[PDB]
Amino acid sequence: ELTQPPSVSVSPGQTARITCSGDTLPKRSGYWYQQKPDQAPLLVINKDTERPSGIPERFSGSKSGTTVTLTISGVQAEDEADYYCQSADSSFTYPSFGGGTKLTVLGQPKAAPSVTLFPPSSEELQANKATLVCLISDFYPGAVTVAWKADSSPVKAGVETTTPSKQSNNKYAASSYLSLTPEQWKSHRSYSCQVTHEGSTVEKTVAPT
Amino acid sequence: QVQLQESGPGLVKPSGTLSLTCTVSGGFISSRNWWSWVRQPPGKGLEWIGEVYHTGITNYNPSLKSRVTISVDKSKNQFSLKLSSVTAADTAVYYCAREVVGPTTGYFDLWGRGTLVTIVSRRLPPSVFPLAPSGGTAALGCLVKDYFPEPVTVSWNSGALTSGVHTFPAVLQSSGLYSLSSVVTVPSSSLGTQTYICNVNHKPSNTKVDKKVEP
Ligand SMILES: CCC(=O)N(c1ccccc1)C1(C(=O)OC)CCN(CCc2ccccc2)CC1
Repeated sequence: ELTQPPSVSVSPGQTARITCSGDTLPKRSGYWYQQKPDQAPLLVINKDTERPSGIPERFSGSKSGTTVTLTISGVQAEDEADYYCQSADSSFTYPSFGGGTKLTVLGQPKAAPSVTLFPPSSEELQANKATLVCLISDFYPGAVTVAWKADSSPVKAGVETTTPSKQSNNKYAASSYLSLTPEQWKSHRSYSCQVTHEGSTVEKTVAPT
Repeated sequence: QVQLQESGPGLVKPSGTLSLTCTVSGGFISSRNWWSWVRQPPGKGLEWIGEVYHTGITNYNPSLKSRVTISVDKSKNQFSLKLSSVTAADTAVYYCAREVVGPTTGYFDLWGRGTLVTIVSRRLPPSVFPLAPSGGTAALGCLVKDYFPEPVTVSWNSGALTSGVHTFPAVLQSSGLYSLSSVVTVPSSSLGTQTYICNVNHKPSNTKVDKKVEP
């Protein structure tokens, strides 16, 4: 019953507008909650326009009949979060929630990835398996490509790579796993993980003990 | 101030009953507020389950209403949720919450910290492998390979080591199994002298391992 956009993006210091639409808003009012990862929701606007004490003054709310709006002025990186609007149904029997709006704050400074590459553990080799682990951290923007090499030949099979995900310091992290047989691992002189980010490359190499 | 805290089993078998309790501290269950349960499947939105008044009157989400029991116990200053005949759709973080209810409107003014409850059907225990590590810093870690379902928790040295710890998001492999790695960045000088143990817990398969990571 309550409609909000799934995403909104703004640059640092700009103003973000998040709207919520629903026929019950005039009579049942709207309430706005902020939710950060691994945290419970936090009420940021009470009854359309009231700001709770303890909420920064840059949060404000407005009402426009079947629509209510959360406005965040001078948006900061710390405001990146999910925002939920909430009302009640027309019979005042049940609460209603919007789907949530993810607010993304752009303009973060470019950052090159750090790469760590681990060879197979002795325990894993004894299990007749081999996994190489390439860990990529602290980069921005959140797009990277990973290329594996056996000696100097490309390896495409057996590669599993995550989609980059934002860390608690607002930079991105990703990981890539290469599965090999122990025979493959011992046959070649080395294996490499090549990580490309904004046209620049970092390469790590490991070799059998 | 009033504080709310959920407790109860984090794992439920399919068709079993989820059971959670909210302990209210710093105030009385008896008050003008209503008490409620809200859940949030990983990566999804909020869904209200139901509410209870201190006298016992209840009101539930009609889409769940046949499977929901919400009760109050003033002697213990707690309220509880039972959700019967669970399926995978019921895996979520469950929050207890306090509602402020007026004649024509209501909202949520206080939340517990949330507790994940996972309905576990198929499961697979991971293998846990050390990632062994001159000057400068050194990286060492633990690989938690091929588990299902999520999640796994990783800590280091029983939680005494937090600085430099980076537990990476899990990868969903083409096999439909998860893997993840956790890495600690430590001074190379502390290697020969400091012991590093990764504490892995995959509760759905009761895989609880403390793995020593040595050169
Ligand atoms: C004594 C009967 C009674 O009071 N109520 C009631 C009505 C029918 C059946 C059972 C109980 C309610 C009511 O009418 O509000 C006084 C129905 C609505 N509930 C609020 C829903 C809500 C929660 C959170 C945010 C927004 C909305 C509160 C109780």
